[PDB]
Amino acid sequence: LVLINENNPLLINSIKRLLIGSIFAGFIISNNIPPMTVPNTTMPLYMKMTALIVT
Amino acid sequence: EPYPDDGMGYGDYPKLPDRSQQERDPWYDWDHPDLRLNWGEPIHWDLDMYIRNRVDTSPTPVSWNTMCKHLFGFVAFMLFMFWVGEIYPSYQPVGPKQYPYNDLYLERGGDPTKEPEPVVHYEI
Amino acid sequence: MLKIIIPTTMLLPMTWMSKHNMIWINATVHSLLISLISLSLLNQLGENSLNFSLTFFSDSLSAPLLVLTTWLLPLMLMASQSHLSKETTTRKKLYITMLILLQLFLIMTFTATELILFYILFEATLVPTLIIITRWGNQTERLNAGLYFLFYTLAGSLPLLVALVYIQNTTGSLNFLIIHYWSHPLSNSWSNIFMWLACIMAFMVKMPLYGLHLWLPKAHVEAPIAGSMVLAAVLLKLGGYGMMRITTILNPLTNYMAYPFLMLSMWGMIMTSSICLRQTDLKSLIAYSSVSHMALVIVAIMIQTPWSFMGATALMIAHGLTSSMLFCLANTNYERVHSRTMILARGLQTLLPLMATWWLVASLTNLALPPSINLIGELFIITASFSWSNITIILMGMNMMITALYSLYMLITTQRGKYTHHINNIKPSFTRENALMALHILPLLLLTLNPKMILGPLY
Amino acid sequence: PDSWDKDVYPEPPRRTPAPAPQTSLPNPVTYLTKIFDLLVDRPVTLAREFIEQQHAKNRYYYYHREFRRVPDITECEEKDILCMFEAEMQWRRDYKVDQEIVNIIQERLKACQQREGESYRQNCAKELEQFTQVSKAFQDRYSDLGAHYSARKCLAKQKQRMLAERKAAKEAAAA
Amino acid sequence: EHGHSKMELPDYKQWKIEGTPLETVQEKLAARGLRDPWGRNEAWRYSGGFANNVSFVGALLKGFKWGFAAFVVAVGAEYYLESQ
Amino acid sequence: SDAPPLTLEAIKDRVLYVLKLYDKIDPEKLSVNSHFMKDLGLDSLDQVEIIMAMEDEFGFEIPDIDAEKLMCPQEIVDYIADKKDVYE
Amino acid sequence: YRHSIFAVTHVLIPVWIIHYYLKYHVTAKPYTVVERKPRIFPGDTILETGEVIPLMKEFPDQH
Amino acid sequence: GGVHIEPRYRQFPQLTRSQLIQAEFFSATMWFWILWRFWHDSDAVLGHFPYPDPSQWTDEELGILPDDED
Amino acid sequence: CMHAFFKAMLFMCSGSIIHSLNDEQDIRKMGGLYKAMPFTTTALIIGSLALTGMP
Amino acid sequence: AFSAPAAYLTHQQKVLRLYKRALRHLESWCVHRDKYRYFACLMRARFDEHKNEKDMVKATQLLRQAEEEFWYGQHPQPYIFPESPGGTSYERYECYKVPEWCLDDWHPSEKAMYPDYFAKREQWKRLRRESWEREVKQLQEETPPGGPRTEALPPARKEGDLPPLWWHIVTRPRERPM
Amino acid sequence: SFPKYKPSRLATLPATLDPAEYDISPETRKAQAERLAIRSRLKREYLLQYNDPNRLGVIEDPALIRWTYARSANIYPNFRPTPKTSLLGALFGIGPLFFWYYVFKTDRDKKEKLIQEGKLDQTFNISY
Amino acid sequence: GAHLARRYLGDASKEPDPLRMPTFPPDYGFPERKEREMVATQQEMNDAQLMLQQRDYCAHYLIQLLKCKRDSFPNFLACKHEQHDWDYCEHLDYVKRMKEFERERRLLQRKKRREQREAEMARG
Ligand SMILES: CCCCCCCCCCCCCCCCC[C@@H](O)O[C@H](CO[C@H](O)CCCCCCCCCCCCCCC)COP(=O)(O)OCC[N+](C)(C)C
Ligand SMILES: CCCCCCCCCCCCCCCCC[C@@H](O)O[C@H](CO[C@H](O)CCCCCCCCCCCCCCC)COP(=O)(O)OCC[N+](C)(C)C
Ligand SMILES: CCCCCCCC/C=C\CCCCCCCC(=O)O[C@H](COC(=O)CCCCCCC/C=C/CCCCCCCC)COP(=O)(O)OCCN
Ligand SMILES: CCCCCCCCCCCC(=O)SCCNC(=O)CCNC(=O)[C@H](O)C(C)(C)COP(=O)(O)O
Repeated sequence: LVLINENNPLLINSIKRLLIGSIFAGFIISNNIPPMTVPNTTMPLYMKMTALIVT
Repeated sequence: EPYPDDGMGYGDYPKLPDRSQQERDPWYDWDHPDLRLNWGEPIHWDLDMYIRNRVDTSPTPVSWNTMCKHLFGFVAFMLFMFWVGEIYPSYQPVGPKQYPYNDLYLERGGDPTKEPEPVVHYEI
Repeated sequence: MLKIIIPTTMLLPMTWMSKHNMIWINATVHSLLISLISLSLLNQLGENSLNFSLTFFSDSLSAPLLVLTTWLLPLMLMASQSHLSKETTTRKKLYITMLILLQLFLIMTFTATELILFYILFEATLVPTLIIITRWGNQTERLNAGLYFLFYTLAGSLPLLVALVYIQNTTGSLNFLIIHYWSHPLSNSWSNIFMWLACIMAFMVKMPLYGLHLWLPKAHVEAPIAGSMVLAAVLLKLGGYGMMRITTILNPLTNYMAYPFLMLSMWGMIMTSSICLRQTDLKSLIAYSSVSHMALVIVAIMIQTPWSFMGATALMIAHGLTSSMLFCLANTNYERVHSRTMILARGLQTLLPLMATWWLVASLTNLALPPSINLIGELFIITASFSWSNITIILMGMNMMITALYSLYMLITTQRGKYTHHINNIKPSFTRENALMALHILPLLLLTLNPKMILGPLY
Repeated sequence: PDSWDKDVYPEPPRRTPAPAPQTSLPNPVTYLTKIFDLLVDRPVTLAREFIEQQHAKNRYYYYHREFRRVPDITECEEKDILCMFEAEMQWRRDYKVDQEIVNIIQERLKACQQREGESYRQNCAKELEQFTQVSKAFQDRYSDLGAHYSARKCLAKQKQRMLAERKAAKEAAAA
Repeated sequence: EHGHSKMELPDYKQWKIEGTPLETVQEKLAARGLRDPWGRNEAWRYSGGFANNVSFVGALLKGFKWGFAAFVVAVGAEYYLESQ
Repeated sequence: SDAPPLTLEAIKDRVLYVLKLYDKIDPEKLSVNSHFMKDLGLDSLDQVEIIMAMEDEFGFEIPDIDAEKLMCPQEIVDYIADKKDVYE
Repeated sequence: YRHSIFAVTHVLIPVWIIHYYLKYHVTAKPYTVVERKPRIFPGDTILETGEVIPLMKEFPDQH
Repeated sequence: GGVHIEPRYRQFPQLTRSQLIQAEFFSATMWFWILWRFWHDSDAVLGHFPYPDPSQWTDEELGILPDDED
Repeated sequence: CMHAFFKAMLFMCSGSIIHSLNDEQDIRKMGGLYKAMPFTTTALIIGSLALTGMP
Repeated sequence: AFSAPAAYLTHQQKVLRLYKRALRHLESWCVHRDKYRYFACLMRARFDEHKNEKDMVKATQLLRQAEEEFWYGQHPQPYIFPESPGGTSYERYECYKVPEWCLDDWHPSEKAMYPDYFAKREQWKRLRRESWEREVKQLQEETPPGGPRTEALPPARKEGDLPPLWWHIVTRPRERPM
Repeated sequence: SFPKYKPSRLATLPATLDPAEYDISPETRKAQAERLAIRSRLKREYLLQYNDPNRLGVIEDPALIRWTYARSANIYPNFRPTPKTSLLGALFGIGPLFFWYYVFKTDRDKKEKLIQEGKLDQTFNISY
Repeated sequence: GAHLARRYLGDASKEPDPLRMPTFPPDYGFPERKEREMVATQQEMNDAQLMLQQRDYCAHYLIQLLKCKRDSFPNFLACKHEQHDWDYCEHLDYVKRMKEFERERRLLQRKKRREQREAEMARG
């Protein structure tokens, strides 16, 4: 008995707000606050990509 | 079978099996479905210990001894390896950070009337 | 003070000449009116005291206890209104007379500028309580409970009389002002050790201390509702009040004579908190909770630091109100159930929602939730004991965790779950019980706004 | 405001930068501040002016109580209960005054620490020194007295400290 | 307003093992000499719109084509506008 | 939730739909009152398999003591209706 | 209209009450509201005094 | 709040065009954002400053004397 | 701050699936929902890619 | 839950219960449908090869290593239906089931609403009042001396009679009262 | 062959792996019959007392009252002083008290000694 | 990483430890011994109140970045030249720290070589 249904404005709107958030808020907050930590400007290339490689 | 005639005051009370009360038949039509009890039946001396809200002796897929062995081994190995890694730390091939004004002497604690030994930094 | 003592005395002729169907109304109204009069005493000053006359004086330690004592009586009448329906007029009037006499004795006790008068009324508070317990009690064990309550108290308090008359013979006066101003150190000698023990044991037995608490569960279980609240709320504070009054002459001996009692209390708090977990009875569970809290108060008083005294007073008032509320709720459950067993009636929250709310609030307050005065007193005592020694924090934290555990166990077993099927006499809660719970709880949440009124003279 | 004296609660001149708009993009902060002023500060200010002008039509005063000085416990007889009572009350009042002094110093310390931002470790050295001195004096005066403190106990503590320091000084000089 | 429309169940003869990976199960059971009585009961899980499945990588790039087209258009517009 | 209020005829239709896809029994011979052990010659294990199939299809599971004594589609329908409190 | 009245009885009135309470009662006592002093950089001008902070010493700028 | 969708019983459920176009639009938006940021900001992942090789550093600037002076 | 956004997203999507599948939580009984629930699957995919650290 | 239990389970019942549990846990292990069907058929094959064994000593010798093998590979996290005694929503609605007798304590102002429901309620109460008097006698005369041996209750035999002890089975609150 | 499941106090033996119900004798069947008989007798009594329209109270349970009495009010009259009971009482009621007394006494002695030497750095310890 | 593997698998005394560095006088290498320059004084860095860990030799670019961010507030990505300059200066500081590490390593190498040569000459 298939009862699949999501056509409810409440669920769609609530999900889409957090969707826009999880897409853009990281960029906005990262670039819109004063720096508080010393940057890691220079790093080995193999260690620079370790997160992406392991993921 | 009563409790053994020891000093403790159990007296004449049946020693029901230490079998818990969560694992009674969940489909039987109990008189008290939440506690899984029947009206008039003898009550375990430690019912308040086994009420499905507390310790239960439900048989587990893995034996108790092997469960204890595996958990203790994992925790002890983790602690030992954390200590070993503490013995051999990990860092980067760099020298210590350099701060300009006498290692920031005035900004860390102060005491300006003491004239600390001045540390100079080596340009390279 | 006579503006308070005289109306309490006039309550007796007022009750005895009332109509047969209007005693409760008159007693409640005039008891509430008396409480309003007692409110004036709360405005203490940073200086010595409100020395009314040569016989009565009021401090900022006596003021909160006096206000609580005067406030409790209307609640006792509303609680006793239920099970005295089928009682003859003369016996109901005798019950109200016993309650009024108890209040009068407590009021005269808490000021009592002289120590011998304090002792006389402190033992006078024992007769109406014993009569109430042994006369209007349901179970057949009320007689043994009354005997235990009488003898445990009297055996401890009898050497106190000898100690007091000896002190009067040597010092020359027992007035508390003179005693405080002319205090001299107690040398380390066997005679002084036994004087210390005599002066302390009489108040430690009533608190009660762990190991001498056997009378309290019996007295609280077998007594009627009003006796239970007057025992848990005010009669337990007599020992602590006396100890904080009398420790002014036992220095510096206490500095090393407090070790056995400190160890006993700091271990008995854990023992009784653990006992509360495995309990088949509600009133017994509440009684053991009271024992744990009073053990904490004992530790605080024996530490003898300003924060200890402030926390002790706050905990005294808070525990009195909370224990009275819990006993009220247990009695309301027992009246419908007629069994007094924790697991016999379950899932009452589905049938009585507002009483479930009252249960939740009372359990949260007992759980020492911030910013209620329960946690204020708790935390003050914790910090003072930490200053005393850094290792006490282990015992105190263990006590806190076990207290939370047994409080929520009491809430969950009686409120949550599926209702018992074979009980069909759970009538909707009356307005009287809801009003009783509201009048119990609202003063606590109001006092959390003005803590300085219950923090004692060392504020 | 003149409600509190500025000398007891000192405050730096609180210099502030000037707006230097680098770009022509209008910042929302200024617009929001302007509208907030317009529809919040004006009604509040009018209500306060009305209340103040109502207060001015009925003005009366309250005075600060002044206490005479009385002989201390040092010049009080052995059993003279009246002089002992007066000295004890005076000592309690002095105790409360000292507590409020320590409270004032603590308030100044906290305010300076919060105000100075990330350079609090350097810019509030004077406040920390003042608090250290006042705390040491208070600890020497009133600490360890016990729950049943009294003028006699504080005097005994002072006498014991004076004996200890006199013995130390005599030993140092005679060495 | 609720779901009341008198829904009608489909015909039972529509569901067949044909075109589903239940052939492999049937064949390997027949090789050792048995059959699955309930084979048709689950044919509906492979018959209708559920027939076509998408790989994990293809699932991840759900909107790659539209996003790539928009990205190329935006980059070209920026190139032709900044060069001015 | 938005779950439609399933009725007796719907339950019977679903039961017969599940049974008719069980190829061990011919759809033409089966009836709502047909037995399992005698009228259709099904094994005990086969009956357990039908019970589990209805279990999976209806989303609720039948206790063994009640599942082992259901032998006709009509009484299966009645048991499901009693479980789910169906009026008509 | 619903939102118009909602923003009035739920937002505006609390703002008025809290602003009054902070402006004329909380700030009356000393040190109740303490603000971190704004950052001062080279080149800014102070409103209270008008003095100009001297600039940097022209550090060598390449890349 | 929504539209009437009826159960299917072993068929694919009804899909409105609104949800399909909305999901496609948001996935496209995410991928376009990722591509645009990677185009503009490549150093955030690949790095911007080369890692120096310590072996290539001559002993002149490292203050090393040829094993005889000191 | 970032984890708030995307983890709340993931839980909201899980709740949507649970409600749509008649209070079913075991993933053994969830099958083809990439086409049955397009907005939910796109939201969950975006949330998972954000969680794993997609650049 | 409905049916009363017997004093013991026969060998057939044990075999059937083991078969059901084994199939359930195999389905839990094999997530997909085709794999489940294949391995369920294989398990049925390996299950029926000892169907025709005659001696009971060897059959009891079997179904012991079978239980041990089941316990070794029991998938320590099996699939449980949401309403099962282990499910995620086992006793979710048990807090909404208010007993019928509570309606006897309603205020007359509350009873003013829903008058027809309370009229039917009075009719049901009268029916129960007479039926109980009949049922107590029927059960008294039907039970054997020495007390009942099993907890199975007899049906109604006469015309106007009703099954003994029916009130609290008929008036269950609901499956989902709210 | 498969690894054996070894039961413990907190993980009991499953009914399926238990061997008592596989060695079946007629007396075991008789025992099960008697158990079911007494259980059904109790159930019938409870159901007769439960469906009664005239009853408007709580069905008193003898088992619950017996359990409460055994737990609470029957401990002392059955108590006898034995070496096991005496040793357990002495240990569990004396050992913790003296242990904590020794710990706190040692800590306070160390603190007082440090105070007398003056090397404690009690600065800012105003409240006590 | 390789240096950690070399230190924890080869000879410990062969190459330094981060904690005790530097182990040689700054003037050992060359005698001119140029000094590092700081362009931000105590007072302006205090007014900018950056951080205690941010008050390093690259502070002036950080102050310029803060000024740029404060001035062009609404356009949060208006100023990136100074951000890149600060990153470049931090990169140069890291390069200098690497130079210090390698210098100490090679100095210790030559010290070990000198000690070995002296010991061999004495033995010979
Ligand atoms: C807008 C206003 C908001 C605040 C309102 C506050 C109202 C407070 C009312 C409650 C008062 C609490 C009772 C206080 C009793 C303590 C004081 C009392 O003992 O004083 C007595 C005096 O009490 C008053 O005369 C009588 C007050 C009793 C009634 C209080 C008001 C509320 C009564 C309500 C009763 C029921 C109302 C009707 C119900 C149907 C004796 O004073 P005395 O020792 O000589 O004074 C010597 C100093 N002198 C010379 C300067 C005077
Ligand atoms: C059971 C439930 C609780 C009830 C109440 C419990 C509290 C009562 C415990 C009494 C507190 C301590 C009593 C004595 C404290 C003094 C310190 C003494 O015990 O230690 C040594 C004393 O040595 C020995 O202890 C001598 C006393 C031995 C005899 C006493 C009985 C000991 C065990 C009895 C326990 C029974 C308690 C309950 C009775 C019913 C130190 O030797 P010394 O420095 O030279 O003398 C110090 C005193 N001076 C300075 C005045 C001279
Ligand atoms: C719940 C049960 C609790 C029971 C409590 C009973 C124990 C109370 C403590 C002892 C009580 C008696 C103390 C005497 C009263 C104090 C009077 C006093 O201090 O005078 C002393 C006198 O001291 C005594 O006489 C004490 C004698 C004690 C005799 C009675 C013993 C009772 C039991 C003793 C042990 C109990 C201690 C622990 C009890 C714990 C609780 C069970 C000074 O003597 P002088 O003549 O002035 O000498 C000066 C010239 N050198
Ligand atoms: C992943 C978990 C794996 C678990 C594996 C479990 C072990 C699998 C192997 C089990 C071995 C056996 O079959 S143990 C064999 C047990 N002994 C017998 O079966 C003898 C006679 N059987 C009967 O009489 C039954 O009733 C019967 C005819 C079956 C049905 O009857 P019905 O006509 O009433 O349906």
